[PDB]
Amino acid sequence: MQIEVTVRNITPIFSAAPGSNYITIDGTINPPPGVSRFPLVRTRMMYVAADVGDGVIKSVPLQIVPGNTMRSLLRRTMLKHVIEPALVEKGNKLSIGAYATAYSGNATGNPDGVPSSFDEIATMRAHPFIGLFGGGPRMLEGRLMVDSLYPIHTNAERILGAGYENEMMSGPITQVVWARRMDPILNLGSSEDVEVINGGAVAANGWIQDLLANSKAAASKKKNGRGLKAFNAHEVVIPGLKWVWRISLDRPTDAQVGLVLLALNKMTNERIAGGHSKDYGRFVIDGVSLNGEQVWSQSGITGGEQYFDAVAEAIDGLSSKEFEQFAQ
Amino acid sequence: VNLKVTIDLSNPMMEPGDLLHLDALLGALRVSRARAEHGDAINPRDYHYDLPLERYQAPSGDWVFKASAFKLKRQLPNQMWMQTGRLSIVEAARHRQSGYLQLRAGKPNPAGGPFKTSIYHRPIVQAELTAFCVGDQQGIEALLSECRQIGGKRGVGFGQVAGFKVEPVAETDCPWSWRALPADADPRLVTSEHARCIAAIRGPYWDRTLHVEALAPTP
Amino acid sequence: PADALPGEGAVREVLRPLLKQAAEKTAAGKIVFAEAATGTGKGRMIASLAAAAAIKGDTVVVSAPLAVTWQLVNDMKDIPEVRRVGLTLSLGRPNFISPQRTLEWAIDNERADLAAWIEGGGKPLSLRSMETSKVISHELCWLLEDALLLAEDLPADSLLLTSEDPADCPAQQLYVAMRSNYTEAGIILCSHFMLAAHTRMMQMRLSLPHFIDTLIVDEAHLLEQAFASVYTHTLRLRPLMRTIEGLDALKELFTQMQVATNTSLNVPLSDVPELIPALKDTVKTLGALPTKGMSRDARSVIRIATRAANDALSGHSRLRIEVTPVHSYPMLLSGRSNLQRALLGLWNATGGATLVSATLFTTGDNGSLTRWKLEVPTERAAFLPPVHPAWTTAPVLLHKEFCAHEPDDSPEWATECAQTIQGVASTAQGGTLVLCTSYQNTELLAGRLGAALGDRLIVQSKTSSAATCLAQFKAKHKAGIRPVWLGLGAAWTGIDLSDHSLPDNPELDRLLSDLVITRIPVGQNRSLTHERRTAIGGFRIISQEAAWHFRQGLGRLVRRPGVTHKNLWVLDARIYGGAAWVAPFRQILDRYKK
DNA sequence: CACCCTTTCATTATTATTATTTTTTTTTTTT
Repeated sequence: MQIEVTVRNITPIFSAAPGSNYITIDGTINPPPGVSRFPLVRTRMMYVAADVGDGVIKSVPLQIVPGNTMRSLLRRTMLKHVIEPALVEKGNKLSIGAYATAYSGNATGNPDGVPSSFDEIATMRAHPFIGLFGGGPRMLEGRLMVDSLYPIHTNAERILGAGYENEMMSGPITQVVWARRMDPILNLGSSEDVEVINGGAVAANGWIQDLLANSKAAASKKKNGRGLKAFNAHEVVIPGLKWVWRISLDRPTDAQVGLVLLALNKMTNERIAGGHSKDYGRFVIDGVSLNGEQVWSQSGITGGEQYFDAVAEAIDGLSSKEFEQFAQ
Repeated sequence: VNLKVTIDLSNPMMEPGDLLHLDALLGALRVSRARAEHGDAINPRDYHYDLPLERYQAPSGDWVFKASAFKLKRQLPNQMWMQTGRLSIVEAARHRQSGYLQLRAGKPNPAGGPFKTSIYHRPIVQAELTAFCVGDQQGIEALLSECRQIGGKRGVGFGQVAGFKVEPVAETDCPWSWRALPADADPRLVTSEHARCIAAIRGPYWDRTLHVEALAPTP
Repeated sequence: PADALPGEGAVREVLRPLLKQAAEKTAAGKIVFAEAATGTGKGRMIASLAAAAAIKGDTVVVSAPLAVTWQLVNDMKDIPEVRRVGLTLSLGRPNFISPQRTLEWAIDNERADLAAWIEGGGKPLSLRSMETSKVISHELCWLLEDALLLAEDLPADSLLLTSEDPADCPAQQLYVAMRSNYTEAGIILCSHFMLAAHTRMMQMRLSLPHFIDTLIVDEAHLLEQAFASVYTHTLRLRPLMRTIEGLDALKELFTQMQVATNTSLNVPLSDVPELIPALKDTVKTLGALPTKGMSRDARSVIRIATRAANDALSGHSRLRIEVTPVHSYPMLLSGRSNLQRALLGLWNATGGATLVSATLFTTGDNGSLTRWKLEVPTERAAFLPPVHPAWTTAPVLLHKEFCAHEPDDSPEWATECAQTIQGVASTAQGGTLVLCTSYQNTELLAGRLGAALGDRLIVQSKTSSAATCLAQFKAKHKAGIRPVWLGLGAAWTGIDLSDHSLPDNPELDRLLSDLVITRIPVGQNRSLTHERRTAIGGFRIISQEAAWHFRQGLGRLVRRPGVTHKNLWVLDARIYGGAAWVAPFRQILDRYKK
């Protein structure tokens, strides 16, 4: 079954990309050598196929959140909001390797390849949390297919499909936000501001001569330490953008869909970014469609009461021995 | 019937290490169909050979399915995907204090273990996937109707099928021979791009225990 | 045809597949996008869909333009299933005439046949009228077409059945009595304007059922524009000023209206320096005039002006300015650029629907912009493969030569283009239609071809409508001369250039032996909804709408199978250039050869 | 032997990076 979550990000979206990306102070991405450049960590973008323009397919950039970030965000909000209060109201104590299997997609319960009988495969895929992702040494296929957060954008019209043409963006969706770090010893005003420093004026002066000597030595080398004074750039996806999120479940139970629904009920407090200091990735949910039928309201989720009762009786009955038996 | 199948993609897919065989796709689809039609507690070894394809027998044993590998026509340049894995250390610390986590170690390790940060890069291709096989078109359509993803059943969003199409074609056009074959295959079936190696020719192509001495084509 | 639909045997064999999945996916409750060409007989297939839905017990509503109405009820008379369940029609106030005003005009203009027709009940005189009166089993008196047949030159806007006509004139309780036609029959025909007006009547809280179980729309490409026609309320100033003489605040509204080539396009309230106090004075000076003693036809003008002003006042609507083709009269519009709410309020009121048109789909099986214009829900959308038969592209010959000058509204382009029209008209063995998108370039072509061609030419202008030009085209094709037609506007979409003098033998059809497209129709759709949709989509929506307009332009050549020796000409030099934006325009020209 | 610390070893080497160029029509038959 399918759940499509249409959200708008209250704050910008930043999911950092690999590679060495350089921007000038004006904005030119990846300059030829021989000119001053700048460190830049762009948001994650894939080259996707485009039937826009002509009937032939052209490769266009599309700035997304990766699906792994979506999967881990959904996982972590189910653990932080419903799973952990249930397991600490009972007194359950997880183990590393079972906590690592539940909270991450890792096999450190036993690094060995654990054999999995088909009956135990069935009894762990029907678990309200465990069967969604799986993981661990069993390496069994989880039931939850979490897609990338795709912005409603004309470069993604092949990914988005028909029906999103209304309320659709176009053009550039990335803004290169420039950030910086200043050496705060240079910000020190007088004796009242410096009295908390051990050494005070002497220590502040010593750091100023150390930074000065390091900077002049680096500039003389230009014609290996590093100071605090930084100024860098990062591309973010623009705030207020609308995004679709596809969550397709491969033969789910009622309790698993109820767990995903209670994740969507409480995911307003979650963030989706590499900008947690800057409150990046705050979003509100505008629509949640189950099997094509919208279910989201302003006061949380209204509908799917069978899923809510199923997940209530699922999270009530868990005693974390199933997590330990899932790990080893 | 000697037909030929294209799949076009609404999402970019993982470029396969070695060959994406069509019979592997149909076997996984039949496993999913058997999971729908029986339940969850079944053996995937039982039903992933129940395919509407022909079965070619080499002259002295070593039988394979009559289904060539997926040839790739790149609509897009072959880009790369990065993914990372790490357990959130901050929630681990708060769970260690709250008693929900029982961790004797007072320090993580990003180079190894449960809190290992791992980075890994896989090729990404957006392509038309064309295979050639002998079999019944209706059963291939019934299998491929459930085929929402191909190349990776990643559960993370890759390889989403925009559509599929099966058409019958003549005998001399179809290169079925472009497939992992046994070394005792017929002299008309061995081509120049085939070479002798260790490869699976049947069923689970990831299972290295079933890998045999095979003559196979290069993607 | 085992287990066939009702009326299937009269449908052609090529349209049988579209009909079967259209009935199947309307049986599932989805809104069906069914596409076929012009001469494939979509009326018979629509009749089969309406009958097969009508035998299920469904209240079936067929929405179509009034020209398509007669052949649609012609396909709905002889099959026994709609004979059992009944067929009726829903018609509005503009389908009728005022009897007192038409009699007073007939006495004044000394029309004996019209006056003798009105005296006696206004009994039907055209075969269509009495035959529809037999099919509905409700007598259709006072028809505008029946009065028009006796006098072609009557003021149809002046003699029209208004809402302010008295209750004792016969046409008004005729229309009131008919308004309940949907109760007594299982299939109800309506216009797109009827369906949109009744949808507005649903949304503001009679003539159509509250829930339509099965809706078939004929020529669905027009239907959204009909909604765009319905939700514009326009204030006409010069008829108001002539009516009041028979206030100074509306003259000050004109003076402040003057200060605001784009005059305030897509601006609901962006600039209102004196627009809203002037509108309030207009409303108060128009609504407080005494109803006693003021004329029965004047109150219609006063009421439509006050309704348009009250639509203007809310601020939920856009404002647009236009002037009449006759003179620079004051025309003002309060229209709606967003139309998701009302049409969505129609789609929850529709169980299943089949939208049939001649240009419904964009490229192959893409119709995404189509469900964007009509705001069709994606869950209820159903995209069927289209029918594009070979005989639509078989007799037509595409010529390699063209006009080397690019169309840039220049006189040198007009001279080179007109020399190519002279070449085509010299090689024409019949009629020729040369299609333009503007008045200025067609007056340039008229000034370049006037002394060259003489009596062979027909021009369209502000004083020359499409119907007059079309009638002259039949007239001088009847005389044996070979006409050329500098056509624009409605000459692109929706004219029947297949002759009715030879029904049975289409191989001798030479009424239109040459279609020449002088320029690519870019920038044709200027409506509020298309401007808003373009602002979202971008260049692509402009290109695809130009593709649909050009497909409707090329559809004028073949209207029925069996024709021969058809010539198609494209003189736009951008088509044969290396530009990529004319890429779809080439692939449709890739469907013709040599 | 399950839970961790902290030691240890390894040989070559270079660096490129997709982004756009409308026309201005007057239709239609609603309240």
